[PDB]
Amino acid sequence: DGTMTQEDISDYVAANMKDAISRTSGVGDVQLFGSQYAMRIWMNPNEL
Amino acid sequence: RYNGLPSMEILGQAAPGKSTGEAMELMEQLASKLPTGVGYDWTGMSYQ
Repeated sequence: DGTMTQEDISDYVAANMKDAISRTSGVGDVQLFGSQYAMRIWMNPNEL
Repeated sequence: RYNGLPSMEILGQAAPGKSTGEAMELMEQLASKLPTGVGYDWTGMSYQ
């Protein structure tokens, strides 16, 4: 329904799904095809 | 927290005459009619 972007999905998978799946019976290693949301502080050297 | 997510452990026992299977079935039914984003699970003796 184009409400969530590519990285919006990745954040939900990382935060809500990945941990629960990684502790599931028989699961070895879990590789996220994306990245969990961090607080990005994009610095501007002109203003800085 | 239970399995990484925030939780609250609730204890109880089947009423006189009724079995644990019948009691647990109603807790599931009542838990289904809770607010959006509120799930449940069984642990300890209720897991086994």
